[PDB]
Amino acid sequence: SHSVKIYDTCIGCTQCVRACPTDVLEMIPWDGCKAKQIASAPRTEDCVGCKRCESACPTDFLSVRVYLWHETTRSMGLAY
Amino acid sequence: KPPPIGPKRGSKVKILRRESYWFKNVGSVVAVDQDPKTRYPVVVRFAKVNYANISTNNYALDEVEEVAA
Amino acid sequence: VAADPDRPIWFPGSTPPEWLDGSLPGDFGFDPLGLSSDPDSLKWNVQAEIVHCRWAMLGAAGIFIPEFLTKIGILNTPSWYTAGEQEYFTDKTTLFVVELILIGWAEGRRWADIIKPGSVNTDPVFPNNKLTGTDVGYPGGLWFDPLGWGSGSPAKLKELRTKEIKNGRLAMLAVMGAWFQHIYTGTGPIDNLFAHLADPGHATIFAA
Amino acid sequence: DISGLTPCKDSKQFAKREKQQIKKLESSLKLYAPESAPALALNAQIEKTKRRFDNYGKYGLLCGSDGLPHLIVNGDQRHWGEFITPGILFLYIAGWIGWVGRSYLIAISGEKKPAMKEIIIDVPLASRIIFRGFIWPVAAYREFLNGDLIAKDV
Amino acid sequence: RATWLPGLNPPPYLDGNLAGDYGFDPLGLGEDPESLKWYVQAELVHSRFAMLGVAGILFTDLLRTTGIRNLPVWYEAGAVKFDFASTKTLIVVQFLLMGFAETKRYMDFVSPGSQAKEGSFFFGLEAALEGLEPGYPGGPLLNPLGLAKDVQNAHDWKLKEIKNGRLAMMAMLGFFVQASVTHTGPIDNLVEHLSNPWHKTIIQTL
Amino acid sequence: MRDLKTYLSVAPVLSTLWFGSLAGLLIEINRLFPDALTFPFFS
Ligand code: CLA
Ligand code: CLA
Ligand SMILES: CC(/C=C/C=C(C)/C=C/[C@@]12O[C@]1(C)C[C@@H](O)CC2(C)C)=C\C=C\C=C(C)\C=C\C=C(C)\C=C\[C@@]12O[C@]1(C)C[C@@H](O)CC2(C)C
Ligand SMILES: CC1=C(/C=C/C(C)=C/C=C/C(C)=C\C=C\C=C(C)\C=C\C=C(C)\C=C\C2=C(C)CCCC2(C)C)C(C)(C)CCC1
Ligand code: SF4
Ligand code: SF4
Repeated sequence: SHSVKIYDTCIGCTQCVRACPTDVLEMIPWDGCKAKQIASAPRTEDCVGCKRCESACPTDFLSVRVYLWHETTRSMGLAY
Repeated sequence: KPPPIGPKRGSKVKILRRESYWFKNVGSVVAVDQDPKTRYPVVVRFAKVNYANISTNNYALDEVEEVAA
Repeated sequence: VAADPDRPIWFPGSTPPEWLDGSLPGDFGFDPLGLSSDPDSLKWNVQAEIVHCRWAMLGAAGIFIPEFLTKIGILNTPSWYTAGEQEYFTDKTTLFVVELILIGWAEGRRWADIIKPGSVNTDPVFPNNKLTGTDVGYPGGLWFDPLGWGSGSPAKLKELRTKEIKNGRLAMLAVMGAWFQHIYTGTGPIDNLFAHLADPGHATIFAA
Repeated sequence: DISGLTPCKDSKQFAKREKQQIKKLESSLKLYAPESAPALALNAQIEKTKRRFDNYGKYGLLCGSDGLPHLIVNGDQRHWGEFITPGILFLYIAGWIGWVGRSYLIAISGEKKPAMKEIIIDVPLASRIIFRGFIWPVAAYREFLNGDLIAKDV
Repeated sequence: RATWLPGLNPPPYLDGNLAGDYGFDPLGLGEDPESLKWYVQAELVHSRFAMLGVAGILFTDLLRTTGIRNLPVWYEAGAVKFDFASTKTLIVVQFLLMGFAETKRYMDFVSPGSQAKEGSFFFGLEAALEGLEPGYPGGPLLNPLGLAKDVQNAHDWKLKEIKNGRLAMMAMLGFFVQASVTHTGPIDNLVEHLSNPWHKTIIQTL
Repeated sequence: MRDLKTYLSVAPVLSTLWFGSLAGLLIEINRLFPDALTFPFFS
C-alpha cells in the first residue's frame, strides 16, 4: 500500500517506530551514524499513512518519509 | 587522518544542502565525527529552529562551507 | 550614608524593606508598594523627593506667606489659586516659554548630575567657578550653598538633610491641601484656618 | 475645473448638501431647550458642519455632479494637498516606523536569545532608537549606498 | 572635552580630530565612517553657502531698513526682472557653472588627485585644483590669501569656520520660518524684539 | 520593580499603552482639527 522510505540522514533515535502504531517500522543495525542503527519499513502493507513516524523524525527535513499510494482496507484503517 | 578532517568546533559554517531548512544560512559547528566512515559527520548548531523545532543537524563535508568571517 | 538597623520607622513593629538600609537622610522604611526596589530607581526617586520637596516648600511659602501677610499683616495679593488669571508685563504664554527656557537649563544640568554623578560642576563660561558637591542632589556651590552649612560630618549632614525633606514632605502635603481646600472650599487657606479655629467642629471638610 | 468637476466654492449641489444636513440637524434641535446640553451640542455640530463645508469650499476642492469633493491624485500642483503632500507626510511616518523597527531588530540581533526582546520590548533601547527614524530618508539612503540596507545572502 | 551636553560620552566613531566635533550624533548618522566623510563635506558646503546667505540677507536688509539702497525683501527677492538678463537664462547659467564647480568638487572627494593630473583642462589651470584635503581645496584659485596654508594643523581656523557656519545655518532656518509666519525681514523682526522684547517673540504671534 | 517594568515592556501591555497614547493623540487631533480632507498649509 503506502511506500515508506528511510533515507540515510537518519540518527537512529528510534522515535519513528516507537511512535508508529501499526508495526510498520523496525530498527536494524547500520554503519552510517554514531548510534549504529537505522530504521527500515518491511511491513508497509500495514501502513495507514498517519505520518506519526515523520512527525517524530528530528532531521533537517526528514529521514523517514511516507508516500501516499494505493489505499487498501488496512491502509484505510477499516474495521469493516 | 587522526587529526581533524572537518571544520573546527565553533567555526561558523554555511550550508550548501538545498533540501535543508538552513540553506544559504550560517551555522555553528559544535562537533565533527572523526570516524572516517560516517557520511554526515558535521554536527551544526544553528540559531533559529526549523519547522520541527530543531536547531541541530548533521551535514557532510562537501555539503558545508566555512565563511570568510 | 550609614545604615541604622533600629531606626524609628513609619509603622512601628513592621520590618522595613531591604532596599532601605537606613543610609538615606530620612528613610523610615516607608515603601510598601516597592517603588524603589531597584537601586537606580531609588537613586532617582531620592532626587525626585528632594526637588518635589524644595519646589513644594517654595510653593507653600509663596501661598501661605502671601495669604498670612494679606489677611492680618495687611497687604494686597490676589490669591494663590487665581494668580494665573492675573495679568503682568508679559503675555501668559510668553513668560511661560521664558521660564521654561530658563528652568530647563538648570534641570538639564540636574539630569546630567543624576546620570553622570560628577559632570556639571564647572561653570561653562568661567571654569574657575565650581560646585563642591560630591552628593547627588546637594550641590555645594556658592550660588546654592554660600554659607558653608552643606558640609561637615556625614552624621550632621544626614540629620540636616532629613530635616530638609521632613519640612518638605509636609510642605507637599500642605500645598495639595490648599489645592483640595480651594476646590472643595471657596475661600483661601488662611481663611480656612481661621474658620476652623472659630469652630473646629462645624468648619471641617464635612458639610452634610 | 478639471475632469469635468466644478469647484466646491462655486458648486450648487455642495451648498445643497450643506443646507440639507443643517435642516436635518435642526429638525433634531426643536425637541430640546436652546440652552441645555443636547441643544448646545447640536449647535456645536451645526457650526462644525458649516465650517467643514466652507473649508472644503475654500481649499479649492472639486465637487462633481453628486456634490461631494472628488480628490485629484494625478499630480496637479493645485491638488497636492489631496494626495502628494499628505502622501509624503505618510511615507515619512511609515518609514519612521519601519526604520526604528529595523534598527531595533538589528540592535537585538546580537543578543543571546533575541526573541525575548521582541516579546519584552527593551524600552530604553527602542526609546533611544524611537527618534532615530526621524532621519530615515538619509540614513536609509546611506545604508543603501554603503550596502547596509539590503542584506547579503551568505 | 566638552561634547554638546554633559553627562553623555561622545560616540566612539567620532572624537577629537575633526572640525568642531563636540560629539553630537544622537541619531547615529555618522556611525558609518564613509557616511561621516560625505556628511562632513556636506556640512562644510552647507555652512559656507549658508554663511554667504546670511551675509547677503543681513547686509541687504541693513541697506533696506535704514534706507541706504532700495533693495527688495529677502522673501520677495527672486522675482526681480533684470534688464540685461532673465531669470530663465540665469537658472541655466547657474546650472552649467555650478555643475562644473560641484561635479569637480565631487570627483575630487571620490578621487583627491583628480582635476589636476591629465586632460583636466580648465584654461590650463590644472594645478590650483590640487585639493590638499577633503572639504578644504586650497590653491591660488580658491584661497588666494592662504591664511591657512597648512590645513591639518589649522584646527583653530577650521573650528571658527564650522562654528560660524553652523550658526549661519541656524540663522538661515530662522530667516526661513521667521519670515514665513511674520512676512517681514530679519532686521524688522530684530528691531521689533529690541523695542518690547517681552511682547514681541515667536509666541506673541497669538 | 524590575520585573513589573519587564512586564510593562511586554508586547501586549506596551502595545496597548502605545496605542492608547497614539489613539488619544489622533482623537485630540480630530477634535481640535476635525473634518479634514485636504492639507491647506502651503496649498
Ligand atoms: C513626590 C513624591 C515622593 C517621592 C518620589 C518619594 C520618594 C521616596 N520616599 Mg518619600 N515621602 C513623600 C513623597 C515622596 N517620596 C511624602 C509626601 C511623604 C509623607 C507622606 C513621604 C514619606 C516618606 C518616608 C517616611 C520614607 C520615604 C521614603 C522614600 C523613598 C522610598 C519609597 C519610594 O520608592 O518612593 C517612591 C514614591 C513615588 C514614586 C510616589 C508615589 C506615586 C503614587 C502615584 C502615589 C499615589 C497615591 C498617593 C497617596 C496620593 C497622594 C495624595 C496626597 C495629596 C496625599 C524614595 C526616595 C523612604 C526612604 O528611603 O526615605 C529616604 C522612607 O522611609 N518617604
Ligand atoms: C486606509 C483608508 C483610509 C483612509 C485613507 C482614511 C482617511 C481619512 N479618514 Mg477615514 N476611516 C477608515 C479608513 C481610512 N480613512 C476606516 C477603516 C475607518 C473606520 C475605523 C475610518 C473612519 C474615519 C472617521 C470616523 C473619520 C475618518 C477621518 C479621516 C481623515 C483623517 C484626517 C486626520 O484627522 O488626520 C490628521 C493627521 C493625523 C491625525 C496624524 C498626525 C501625525 C503626527 C502629528 C505626526 C506628524 C508630525 C511629524 C512630527 C512630522 C512633521 C515634519 C517634520 C518634523 C519632519 C482622512 C481623510 C476623519 C475625517 O475628518 O474624515 C474626513 C473622521 O472623522 N475616518
Ligand atoms: C503630595 C505629594 C506626594 C505624595 C506622595 C505619597 C503620599 C507617596 C506615597 C508612597 O510612595 C511612597 C512614599 C512609598 C510607596 O512604597 C508607597 C506609596 C504609598 C505609593 C507631592 C506634592 C508635591 C508638590 C509640589 C512639588 C508643589 C509645588 C508647588 C509650587 C511650585 C507652587 C507654586 C505656587 O504656589 C505659589 C508659590 C504661588 C501661587 O500663586 C502659584 C503657584 C504656582 C500655585
Ligand atoms: C508621483 C505619484 C504617482 C506615481 C508614482 C509612481 C509610479 C511611483 C513608483 C515608485 C516605484 C516603482 C518604487 C519602487 C521602489 C522599489 C524598491 C525596491 C524599494 C525598496 C525600498 C526599501 C528596501 C526600503 C526599506 C525601508 C524603508 C526605507 C522604510 C522603512 C524601513 C525599510 C527597511 C522597510 C501618482 C501619479 C500615482 C500619484 C501622485 C504621486
Ligand atoms: S530516521 Fe528518524 S525515527 Fe528513524 S532512526 Fe533515524 S532519527 Fe530515529
Ligand atoms: S504513516 Fe503511520 S503507519 Fe505508516 S509508517 Fe508512518 S507511523 Fe507507521
